[PDB]
Amino acid sequence: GRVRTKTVKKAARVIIEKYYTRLGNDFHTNKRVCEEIAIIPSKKLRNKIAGYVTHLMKRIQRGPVRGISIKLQEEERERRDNYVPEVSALDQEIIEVDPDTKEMLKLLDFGSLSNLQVTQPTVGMNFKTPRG
Amino acid sequence: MQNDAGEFVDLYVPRKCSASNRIIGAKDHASIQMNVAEVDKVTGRFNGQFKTYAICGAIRRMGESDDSILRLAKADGIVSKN
Amino acid sequence: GKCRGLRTARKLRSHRRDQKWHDKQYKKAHLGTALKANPFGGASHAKGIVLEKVGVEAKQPNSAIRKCVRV
Amino acid sequence: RAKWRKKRMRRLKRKRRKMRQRSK
Amino acid sequence: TKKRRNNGRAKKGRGHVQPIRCTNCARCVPKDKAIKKFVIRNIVEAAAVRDISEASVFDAYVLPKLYVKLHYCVSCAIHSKVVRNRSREARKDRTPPPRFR
Amino acid sequence: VRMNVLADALKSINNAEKRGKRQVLIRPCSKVIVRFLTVMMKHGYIGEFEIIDDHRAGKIVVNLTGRLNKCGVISPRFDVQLKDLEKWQNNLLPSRQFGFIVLTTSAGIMDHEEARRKHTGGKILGFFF
Amino acid sequence: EWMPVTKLGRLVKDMKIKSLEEIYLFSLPIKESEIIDFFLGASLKDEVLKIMPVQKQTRAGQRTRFKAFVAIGDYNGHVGLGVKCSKEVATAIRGAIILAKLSIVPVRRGYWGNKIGKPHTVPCKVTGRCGSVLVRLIPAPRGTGIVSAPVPKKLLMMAGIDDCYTSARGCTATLGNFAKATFDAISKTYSYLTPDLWKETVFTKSPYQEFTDHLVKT
Amino acid sequence: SGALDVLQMKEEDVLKFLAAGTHLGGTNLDFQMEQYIYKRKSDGIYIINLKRTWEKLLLAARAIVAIENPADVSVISSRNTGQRAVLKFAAATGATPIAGRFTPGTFTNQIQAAFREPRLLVVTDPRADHQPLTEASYVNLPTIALCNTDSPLRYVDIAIPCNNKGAHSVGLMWWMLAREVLRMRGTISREHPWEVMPDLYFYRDPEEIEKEEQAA
RNA sequence: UUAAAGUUGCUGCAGUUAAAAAGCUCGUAGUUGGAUCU
RNA sequence: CAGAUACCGUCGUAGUUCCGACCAUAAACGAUGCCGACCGGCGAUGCGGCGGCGUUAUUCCCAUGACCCGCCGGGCAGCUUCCGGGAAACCAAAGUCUUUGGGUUCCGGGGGGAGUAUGGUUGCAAAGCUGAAACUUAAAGGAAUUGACGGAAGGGCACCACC
Ligand SMILES: [Zn+2]
Repeated sequence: GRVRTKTVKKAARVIIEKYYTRLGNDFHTNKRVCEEIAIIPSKKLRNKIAGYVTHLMKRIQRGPVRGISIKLQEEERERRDNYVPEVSALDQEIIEVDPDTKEMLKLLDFGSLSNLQVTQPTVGMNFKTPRG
Repeated sequence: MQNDAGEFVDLYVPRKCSASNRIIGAKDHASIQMNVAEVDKVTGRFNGQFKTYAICGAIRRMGESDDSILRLAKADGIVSKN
Repeated sequence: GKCRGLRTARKLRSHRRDQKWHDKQYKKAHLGTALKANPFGGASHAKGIVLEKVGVEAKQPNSAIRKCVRV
Repeated sequence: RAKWRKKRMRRLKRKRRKMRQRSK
Repeated sequence: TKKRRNNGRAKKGRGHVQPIRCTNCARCVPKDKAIKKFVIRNIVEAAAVRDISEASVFDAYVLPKLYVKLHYCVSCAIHSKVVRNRSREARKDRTPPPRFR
Repeated sequence: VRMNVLADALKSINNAEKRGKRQVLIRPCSKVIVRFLTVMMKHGYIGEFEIIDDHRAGKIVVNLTGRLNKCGVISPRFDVQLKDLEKWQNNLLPSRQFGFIVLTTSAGIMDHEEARRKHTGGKILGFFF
Repeated sequence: EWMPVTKLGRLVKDMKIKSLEEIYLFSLPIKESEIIDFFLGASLKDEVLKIMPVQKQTRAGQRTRFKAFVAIGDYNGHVGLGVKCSKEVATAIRGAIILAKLSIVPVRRGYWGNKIGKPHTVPCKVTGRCGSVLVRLIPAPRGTGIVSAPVPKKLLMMAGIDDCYTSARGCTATLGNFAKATFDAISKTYSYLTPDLWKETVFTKSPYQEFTDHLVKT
Repeated sequence: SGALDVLQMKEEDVLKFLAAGTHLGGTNLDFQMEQYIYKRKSDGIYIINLKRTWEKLLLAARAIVAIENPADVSVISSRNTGQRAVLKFAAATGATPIAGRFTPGTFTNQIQAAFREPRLLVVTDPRADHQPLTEASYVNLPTIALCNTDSPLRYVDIAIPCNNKGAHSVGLMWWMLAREVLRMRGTISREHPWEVMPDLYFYRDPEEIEKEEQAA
């Protein structure tokens, strides 16, 4: 069965982590890249490591990978994460509130707020699951 | 503590918890020295002053560290009545 | 638990000696059967006459014959 | 086992109660 | 060393329970201890359903179901593997097995 | 039933102490209990307390400082000679530096020390430290 | 050479913390042995209380290792106690020296009577309690020396407690429990609230909040 | 608040709260939390008393402020509803975040690369992440938290009684904390409404990413 | 024979599983008993 | 079955059942005496009470009942927790114990010998209650820990296992 070693995956992880700019989606490209970048004995080791660099990068383009934190990708997430719609979702001309909420507000002398709409209390009381 | 001559013979003077008055252990690692900042009453900005509190490990596990902190603040006036 | 009252005293004393009879040692000493069965009669030593010479096999884990006398 | 040697003890005791009778 | 807090039986706050006869065994066991398994199934089983369904004089005749209450002495259950032993912590969980998918 | 009110009281305040609480409701109450808590209070081991009066038996509500480690009663009340006091306080008390045996005496209810002054003996109540 | 991996350590190596008591004041965990070693000193010596071999059973046979009990005192200020397991005896020993150097407690000392000179004994009678072993230290009149079994006597000696009346009930044979219990006793001495400490505490700036600026630099 | 008219809560904020629904907790109530509770309405939902909430916010604020170097404040969110919120909060405040998995033994272990010794600890939920708190037990960290009507107060120091369940409530609470600590530091102002919108501190979900990316 | 023995325990032990709480309740002596009166 | 006066099976006495007189023993077990005080929560339940929108017993008024939401006092229990214990298993009592004293009854003193001998006593009888010693012996024992094993329950691999 074909499965990658600790050495394979860890090495490919650290390599991709540091040199990510230099890598590309071609096997041979990153092969000749890894013959330079790091120091590896023999061949099969090298080829395998590079192969997982390739595979790992094919997975990178889809989205975030659990094992590596590349850089600027904290800044790129700072970009993506930063967003806002023209108006806040917190802004509504009418918000509905229960009579008791209006009471707790009336204690805080906010019972004069304009945006409020008092909504009718539900007549049945069942909040609970029927045990059994 | 003090001998007949009035000297203080001791290694150090331990600190008592603010809430429950218990002595805080030399090694009690659940212990808390908390610092609460003092505002300037006119502005709302930072003074450079603070009131400090101490809570031992015991009350932390009971979780009543919270309530103690609170009525401590009330007693110091850093929390409004009600 | 134990009875701690002031006027309780006799209860304590009585019961104490009565549990005291359940100590193997004290029983042996103050009963007097022990003294009676003793071949010595409580003496430290006893003079005797030699009837015969007897070999005695040692207990299990170690092997020897102990040289003994029937007196 | 306990139950059985209790039983055996009662057998033996009955037998001793027979072998020594108040007539002896 | 006490094994179960409840001593294997459901008995609490009462002195003695009515004894019952094992389904499989005939071995006498008190009702509280007795492993009870209720069985609701069909009189005729899987294939003979589609078989007999065709031989009927009635249309849309629903097959009767057999209902049987079962009592097993502790032994018999572990034999039939109706009940199997579990780990010290996992024992504590009296929530019934997930036959509901 | 309930006997030796004092005992239960002291158990209560000590238990509420170990837990680390501020206030106690100890019920019911007696003059004895009251003076007791008073003697404790003057040394500061406890604090100030308020007697709620009821038409049966009073309830005492007590304020606390953490300074009280152990508070206890000795039942039965033992008759204690002036000679004997030493052995007692060497037995009950943590150190010769602090802690008090409370005895009821003909003079009144007080510390072992105060009674060493007044040159009196009496019956023993309890202790604290 | 010693490289500080913690803020406390760096604060120590840079001479920003004058005494050890600044640490005990705030009950900071001490994660390094070179703090304790830097602070004191030649004043430190240590005892090998016991080496007990222990066996684990495997399909192979009995695989054996060693528990070293080490008691390291500074006569008059502090004690420490540590236990280490290892396959090799030496390693277990020095490892346990690190272990006991990590756990060091100051010992509060009282007067038996009228207060004159320097404290010779425990402040009041205290109870260390470990695993069916109950060790009880009581103050003793000046000069009576330490009355006890050898093992807690070692501790109390290095603790700089000159005189104590010791009672010990339990199964006292097992060494670990004995040592750890009497140790518990001399730990609890600064946990006992006497009328002396009834004064309200004036707080101080914590070593982290005071030197935080010098910590940012390194 | 020092009961001062400065820090006293304005109506607008109350509107933000009433919008994000932070005043609505679960059906379960801890006997520690009853202090902050207002009253239970029908349908079993406990209603949170908001003035008390605000005061706790300010207390926690002064608490954060009092630390000199801002990096000594650690801010941790286990679950997803808080990730981004924690990120932005730390970004503005200059504190050290941990988002996602909090690696156990972070605080207590000198050899790890994760090791740090924060002066204060701020946490999204007590129920979800117990780990950091139980560490604070070992290292002497004071602890700030957001409690629902049901949370254990064990090893929490100053608690903030809000709704930590819904995304909006969480985002808003974080943002408000940021606003408060910042207006406290002397930076920004008590006058100008803050530039940064509370909406930035919300939680995405993949559905909204898809909606707004496929709207463009 | 005394201490060690807090292994006769009043100070001071124990009685779920190690030795051990009577099957259960009633009951005379015995022991013990709430506040409260300068 | 080597052997089964045993497990399996067919037959089947005393007994199992009722009434009237004896017997007084069980792993009669929560293996945890009884009265009392204090000490964290949380949902459930049984019984009585108190209060509360809303459903229902058909359409409106009060009773009353069924659900539903709470509060109070007893109960059987449960779950939870660095309350504290504890040799540990575990225990909100087995907690409030060298910081040792709320009241009281019963009761244990290494293991065997032995719950035997004897006397006394109760019974129609089987037995019950009270109950030794001579001698013997370095352990017997309790929790938990790694092993190894099981004719236990699970998985797992191999053409020196099979298909
Ligand atoms: Zn069966």
